Amino acid sequence: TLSEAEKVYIVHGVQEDLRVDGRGCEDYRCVEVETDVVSNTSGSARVKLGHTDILVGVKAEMGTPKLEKPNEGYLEFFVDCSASATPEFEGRGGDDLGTEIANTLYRIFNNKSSVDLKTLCISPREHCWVLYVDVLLLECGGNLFDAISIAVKAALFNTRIPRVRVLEDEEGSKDIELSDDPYDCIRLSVENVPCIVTLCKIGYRHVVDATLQEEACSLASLLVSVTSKGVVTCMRKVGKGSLDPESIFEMMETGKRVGKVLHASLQSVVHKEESLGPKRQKVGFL
Amino acid sequence: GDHRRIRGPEESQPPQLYAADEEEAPGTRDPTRLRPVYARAGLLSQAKGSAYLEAGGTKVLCAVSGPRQAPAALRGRLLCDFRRAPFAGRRRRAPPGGCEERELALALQEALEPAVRLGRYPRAQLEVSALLLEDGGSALAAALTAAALALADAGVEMYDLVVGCGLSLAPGPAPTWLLDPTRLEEERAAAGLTVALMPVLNQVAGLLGSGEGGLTESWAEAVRLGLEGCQRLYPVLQQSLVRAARRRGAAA
Amino acid sequence: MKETPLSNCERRFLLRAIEEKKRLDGRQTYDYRNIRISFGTDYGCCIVELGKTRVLGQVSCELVSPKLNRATEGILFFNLELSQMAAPAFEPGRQSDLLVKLNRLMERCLRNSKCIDTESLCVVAGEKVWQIRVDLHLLNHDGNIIDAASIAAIVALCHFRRPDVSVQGDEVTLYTPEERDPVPLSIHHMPICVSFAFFQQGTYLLVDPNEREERVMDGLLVIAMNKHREICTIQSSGGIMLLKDQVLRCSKIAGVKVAEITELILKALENDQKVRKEGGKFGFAES
Amino acid sequence: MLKSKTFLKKTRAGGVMKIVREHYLRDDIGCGAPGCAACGGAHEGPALEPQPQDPQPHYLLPDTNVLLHQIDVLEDPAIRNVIVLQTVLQEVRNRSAPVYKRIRDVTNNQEKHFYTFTNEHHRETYVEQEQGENANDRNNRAIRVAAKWYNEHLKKMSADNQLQVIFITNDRRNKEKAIEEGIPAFTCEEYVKSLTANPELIDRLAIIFSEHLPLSKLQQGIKSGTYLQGTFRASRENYLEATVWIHKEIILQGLKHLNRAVHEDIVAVELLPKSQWKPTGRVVGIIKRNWRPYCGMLSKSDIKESRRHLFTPADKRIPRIRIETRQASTLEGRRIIVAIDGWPRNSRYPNGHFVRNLGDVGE
Amino acid sequence: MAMEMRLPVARKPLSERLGRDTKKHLVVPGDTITTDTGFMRGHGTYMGEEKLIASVAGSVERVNKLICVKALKTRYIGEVGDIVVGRITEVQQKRWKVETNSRLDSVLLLSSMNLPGGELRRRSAEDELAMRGFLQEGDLISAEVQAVFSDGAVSLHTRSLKYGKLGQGVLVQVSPSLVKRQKTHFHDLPCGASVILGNNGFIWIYPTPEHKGGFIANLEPVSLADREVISRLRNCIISLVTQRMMLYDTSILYCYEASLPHQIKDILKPEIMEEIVMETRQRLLEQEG
Amino acid sequence: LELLSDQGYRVDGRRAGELRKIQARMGVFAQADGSAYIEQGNTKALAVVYGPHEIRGSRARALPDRALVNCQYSSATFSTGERKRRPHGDRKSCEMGLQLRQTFEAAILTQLHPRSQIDIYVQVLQADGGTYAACVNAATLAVLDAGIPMRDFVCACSAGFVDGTALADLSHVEEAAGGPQLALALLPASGQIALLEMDARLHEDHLERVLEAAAQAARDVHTLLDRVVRQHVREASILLG
Ligand SMILES: [Zn+2]
Repeated sequence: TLSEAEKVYIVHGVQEDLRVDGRGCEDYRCVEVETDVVSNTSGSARVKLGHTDILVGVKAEMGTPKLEKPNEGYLEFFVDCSASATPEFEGRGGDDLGTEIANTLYRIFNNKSSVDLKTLCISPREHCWVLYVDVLLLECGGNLFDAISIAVKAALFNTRIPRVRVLEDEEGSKDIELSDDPYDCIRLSVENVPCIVTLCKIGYRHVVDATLQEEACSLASLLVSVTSKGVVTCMRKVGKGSLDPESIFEMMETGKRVGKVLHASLQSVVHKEESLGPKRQKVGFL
Repeated sequence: GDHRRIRGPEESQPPQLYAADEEEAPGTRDPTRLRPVYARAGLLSQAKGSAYLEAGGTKVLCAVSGPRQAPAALRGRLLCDFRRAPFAGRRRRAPPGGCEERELALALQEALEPAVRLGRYPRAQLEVSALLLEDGGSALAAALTAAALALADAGVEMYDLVVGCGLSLAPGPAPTWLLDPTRLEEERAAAGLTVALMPVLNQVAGLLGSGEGGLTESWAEAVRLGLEGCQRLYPVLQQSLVRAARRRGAAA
Repeated sequence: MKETPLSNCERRFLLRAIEEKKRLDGRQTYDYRNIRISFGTDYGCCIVELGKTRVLGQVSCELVSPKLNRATEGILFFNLELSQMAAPAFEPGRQSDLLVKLNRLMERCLRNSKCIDTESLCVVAGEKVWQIRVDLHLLNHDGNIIDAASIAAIVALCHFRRPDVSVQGDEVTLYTPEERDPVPLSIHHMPICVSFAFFQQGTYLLVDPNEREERVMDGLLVIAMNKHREICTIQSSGGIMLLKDQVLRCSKIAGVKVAEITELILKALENDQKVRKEGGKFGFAES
Repeated sequence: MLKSKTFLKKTRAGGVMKIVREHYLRDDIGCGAPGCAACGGAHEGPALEPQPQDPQPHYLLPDTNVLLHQIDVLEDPAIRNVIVLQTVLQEVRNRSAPVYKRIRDVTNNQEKHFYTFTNEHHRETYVEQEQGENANDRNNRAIRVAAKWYNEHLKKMSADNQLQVIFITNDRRNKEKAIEEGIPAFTCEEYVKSLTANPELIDRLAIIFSEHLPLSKLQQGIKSGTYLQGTFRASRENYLEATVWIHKEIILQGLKHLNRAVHEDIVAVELLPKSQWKPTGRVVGIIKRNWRPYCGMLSKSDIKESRRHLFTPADKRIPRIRIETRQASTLEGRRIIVAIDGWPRNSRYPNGHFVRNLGDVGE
Repeated sequence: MAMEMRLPVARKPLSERLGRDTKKHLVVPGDTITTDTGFMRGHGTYMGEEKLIASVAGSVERVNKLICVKALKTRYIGEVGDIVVGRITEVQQKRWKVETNSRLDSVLLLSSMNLPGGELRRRSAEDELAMRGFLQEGDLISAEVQAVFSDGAVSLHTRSLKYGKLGQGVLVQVSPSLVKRQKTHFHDLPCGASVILGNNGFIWIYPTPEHKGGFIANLEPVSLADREVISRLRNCIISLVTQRMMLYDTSILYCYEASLPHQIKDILKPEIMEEIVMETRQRLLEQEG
Repeated sequence: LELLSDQGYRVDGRRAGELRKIQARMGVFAQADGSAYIEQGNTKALAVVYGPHEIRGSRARALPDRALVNCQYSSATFSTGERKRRPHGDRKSCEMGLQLRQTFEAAILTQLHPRSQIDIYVQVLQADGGTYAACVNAATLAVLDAGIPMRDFVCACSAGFVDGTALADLSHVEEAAGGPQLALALLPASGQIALLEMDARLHEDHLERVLEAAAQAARDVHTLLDRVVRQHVREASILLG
């Protein structure tokens, strides 16, 4: 929280196109992306966006597919909002935000065109892959959703599911055949996995990467989910305040542009890193 | 095993999944159409305010347990409990839930906090309780409207009413935005959307959406269409509240 | 509700009587209280009361689908409940720390020590196996639980008998206690804990502390043992600084204590079997 | 140093996951020879000898196949000295328990110098894995690097007028590849011939079951035609001659035709053409499994870590069983009883489980 | 617009860029300070078996006969004249409860807060009810300590009208072990602004007025030429602290003067941060000696 | 597979008496009052200490004599290969909380921060054996970074027993083998144990061995940690002036 006069300062700043960090209204801040942090996972990633640090693990397990969709697998999301973020979270107080974030992440992926799940099926109705994604919060410094999304995408890109031949046999005896080639592990496309974008409205001007101090100064925030093409999967609204019908359109256009930029930058970065190789040494938490 | 409810079976799957047929598709209709609405406020007695709304197979209650002791810190609160009856929808779900009930509750709260004015209700929490008896299409919108009716009935102050409206996308080759659809048009759909606004001052209060796909212009057209629908719906609710107030005047 | 507070008078008096090596009731430091083991009518019930602390233990069975990782051996389910009759403070869902620590300790002690044969109790490897649960209930709370809870679980799991079963291929046939004679369990060794209490940062140590001694103690050392001198578990709680020789001596004590308790338990079971072989649905043993 | 090696695994719960283990590359490992200072002088236990003489000095190191198929050529005492690796020993352990046990029992002998060298945990001979190269290739290349490493080390140690190492194979492919890698290499035959010692050295050297059709097809075929059910039975005579009694007496032999029956079951015999008959029958399915707790004893694998143990029932008309118990310390010596649970399409033995112990033999 | 992503680079520890080899006496818990005849103990140590044993990580300090420790990260312990900046948290019937970087909840008694102008007669119930409408929950106060209680809390007051409630400005939260204990924490810099440097880790930055006690809120706009300066100072302070150097007039003025070429936003990127900090440090060191 | 080769080596390639290289750091998260990170092999613990601060929702628990230590444990789902759910609220994480609490209430020297919460938090990102000791040590580094007084490095580690010998700082493999594992946490300066957990069957005369072995392993851990801490303090002071 904070006072009223500070809010006046911040809102007139935005209306003037400056901010305490001396940046405009369409400018994120240096986001330190890293991938392949943890080892026991089939995929992992980490983000440090200003003062918000997120970790993401991805485990590809084998499970029964879903009766209504046996031809392909599924993603599940869990979100540990560790109290290490702010002590006001505990074994019961973080369930709220965790549930919110998980429901969002699901809503981003009831799209059927983001992660081609058909590629995750081994034997219909009998076995399939399952992507257990596990987000882990370590700080809360705002623009939380965008960072969580970037981590989900970096982890997917960094996910390596192994090839398995599930051979049927009579008298109910099943066998799984691995491929002893950890270098021959499959890779799921992310050309559609979307990034979140949080446009918080302050005064009569909208803003991206709404730092906390500015979130407290706002009244509404439109979350958009964009893909590198330009479509808009999800469009949610969060805030204890109102929101005009016209500003929605500006928010959406800005989200479109920012998503383009974000996906470009991320793709370039992660191709770079995948090129380097083990020479990078994987500096993490050290 | 839950030790606060009756000992039932571990798991239980419905029979439909064991059916063998291509279910019937709706077909064609007037895209800018609205279903017939029956909205009445004042149904329930033991509650300070209650409201009931029926639109097609949709059937929703809402009650308002009024101020209950519990500036910007001495500002009121309202906690909303959305809850779909286990006998709504093709499938059954245990009463608790924990996946979508809470999401829609957050939605209702984010769409009601603006309209309601809580400076005049300090140190108090309004318990809003929605109940979905039957799902037949746009549900969250019906719930917003019903909660608005219940609040306006209990006599809590406001700035304007809340009107919702749900839209879907036709997955045909020429995809058109389908207004106020049915559970069939909604399960056979590509994208869904929900607007909610305050029509006097023409301000959105809470919206939501999702998509197998879409694009900026399409979403914008959907938005404006839902706004027009909400406008065309407002008078029903107006008349309902007037009617309930007349009945109260009659009782005394 | 709440427990009545402890006066400084009682606290100081206790500390002094410890300094002078004097317990309250009149026993030494290396002594338990008279523990009685009484049995019920149904195979699997035991009421063990050490002094004033009474604890009940029931053992029940079921057949269920096993867990995939272990499709050969069965299952075992501990649970200890702190009945409000044990003491006022034991409201439901309030004294959760004590529940957690006791249950984890007991699970560890019995399960991970491999006290019983989870394999012998297999019926259909992959489809149906046994499931033995044991419910301990705390009735009166005067001092030492872990010892009582353990003695109870052990007397039960050694005084329990399964409904016999016949099998051919996949055809499994259960039968009633009246049609055949239930079959007992398979134990390898009976462990029972032993509780030491530290006073004045580690200087003094007592056995089987009462409730007051638990209120004016800083530390608790639990040690599980058998008649064969096999550490099964040891735990230090209370945030206390002990040393090596202390644990060594405490272990050399627990040895004798567990030997004696074990002799008693065996005598109790012997007497109960003898009684039922003469007409009578009870069995009683006294320290 | 430190190396993180990953590898996938199939669970017990029909699933796959990954492991990431550490591998420490110590540089304080010993060659086994005293002369090599900079490796450690005071190094007791099993170790080599300064002057060997049966290329007179002739240290040597074999490959896996040699340990697996000519251990008697080595267990012999006419030899004196030899090097042993880690990969060889690990493979031997994975394939054969008796061979591994013998090699350990010999390494425990201070005289027959089977000094072991941990190559995996050494900073120089260690070699990573490479895409497109199976584990067998991994171990082979590791052994080659070890040989090459050994030749250089013992080369710089002294004037080389004292010691020289040898590589030994069983097949000539590996030998020729070694030569093309620039080192000596022989086969066991050449060597055991070259010594012209007593002839004792050469003297000491010179199922997948069918499928099973479900009960539906069996019951459909019996009434309709060919197949016919009957009680299977075996004999104390032979493990293969078996008799089926129809509800007439068929005979059938061979572990295939004996497609997983037991002393008393309900088999669905098919009849073979008259080109083989007194008749000869075959089995393709079971109508009713009829098992019971078989009494017997637990023959263990000397590996004290292994869980899978073999079980010998008393009635000669039953096959040994492959059970999973972990005890294997309290049971050997005490008649137990086991219940059978299956016979899949991969094992010459079934899968059972312990149900109770009775008491030591003889009582 | 402009977005940028970048991988994480590994730190460069040991701060070898300086090369000092300090002449201090560092310690850690368990370490045994000099054991001699009657040495007095201070904050950051304790005694065991006639042996002086450290308790906290830092450098030891031996005043004439007193042995104390000066840790490198702590929470603001209460002195008796130190100024302070505080964010309010609660409004109790008798007083206000304030949040400093302290181990408890600082306290401003209703008797302490100055009154509008000098209309000083006494405190009555009307003041007890204005206790809220004037000093809202969440506001900021620039006070100085009055006293420290035995329970650890800090009662603070407002000696004059230069203190009291604060305008709109901006704020930063740093560690309290990074502000030199000196005089005149209240500075008014030539850049076009003014700054308050708490003996705690709360720094306040406000534009300097022209007239020359918070009883009125001048919620007017601020010229761009006076918000850009404030933002640059904010980022410069964050830079300084991220490099673990002290903080006072000259430090902030010289980091400012250093960050004119580099624009108002690009001086948190660790390279620019580090080079600015190095320039400032070197020039301070060389000019002062 | 094997645990102790006849030569004396382990699987990982280390003898019984040694352990794996801990690699640590102090100062991860700045929005807190104290933070740390440690990797004691493949393990990766992460600690945080929100300093001695005010109690809210007083609920009549603000001890007036001493301070109130509240330590929370958490083992991430993706820590083990087998995914799990409900990392908090379980009956094991709460036991770990109790353990850490009775340790640090012993060490943290609370008599100087009465009516104040010391909130300790621990998250385990990766687990490969020795999951309690890594957390003890990370929380120790955190406390120290937060300038919270404390008697001594409360250093922890684990020992085990295999083939008539004692192993130090077990891993997951020999931890799954079922053999006796004894975890403990002591204060080196005085030689006093702050905690002693242990879980498996073994004879009594074989106790002193694993006990002194775990103690010596903890001494080594003390050396490594204190070297880290001294580097940290030196760098910070140099940067000050
Ligand atoms: Zn050598």
